Amino acid sequence: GPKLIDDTSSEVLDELYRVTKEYTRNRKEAQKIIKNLIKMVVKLGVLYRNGQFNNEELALVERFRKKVHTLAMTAVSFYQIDFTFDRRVMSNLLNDCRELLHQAINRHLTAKSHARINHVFNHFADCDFLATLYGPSEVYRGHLQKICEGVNKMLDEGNL
Ligand SMILES: CCCCCCCC/C=C\CCCCCCCC(=O)O[C@H](COC(=O)CCCCCCCCCCCCCCC)COP(=O)(O)OCCN
Repeated sequence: GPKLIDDTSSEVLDELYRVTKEYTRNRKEAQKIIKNLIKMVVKLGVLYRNGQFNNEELALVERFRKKVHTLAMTAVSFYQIDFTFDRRVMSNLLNDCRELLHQAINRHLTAKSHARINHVFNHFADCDFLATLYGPSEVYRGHLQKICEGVNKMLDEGNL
């Protein structure tokens, strides 16, 4: 079949894995978080690109795409412009995405997918994780720079 996640996305996902592993010091858990994120992105993409959503689900998915776009733009801007980062804004955007994803797949998928969604967002939407990622530490700042470079390319190309 075709490759469903491109190289730029894979680099972003790897950097998200690296900050998650730095934050938790649990390589297995960090791998599980990132694999669950990938699995849900792939499932959502298969249903979306092959026209499997009904009208209500499609409204939810388009809302999800708009929220993700806002999240991506905000994440990049909070990295670029000093003294603008707000962990509550990021956490709230992420939890909006979580809820819309739960709703979009509620008819197609089961509790296992809801658990994958919650496992991912419980980590990434955590306010202390976000404040550490955007904080003064050199390791986090270097990874965040790579994340934002990749996200900016995805935004520019139209994939976020
Ligand atoms: C602060 C750290 C938090 C980040 C981690 C949690 C955030 C996860 C939330 C959202 C990320 C998932 C977004 C995928 C949305 C998929 C919906 C749908 O399948 O989109 C379709 C597929 O399009 C895509 O490009 C897929 C989207 C990218 C997939 C790979 C993304 C990996 C995750 C990157 C990081 C997420 C953003 C981070 C923002 C801080 C639309 O297709 P099209 O534009 O019509 O044409 C074909 C595209 N070449």
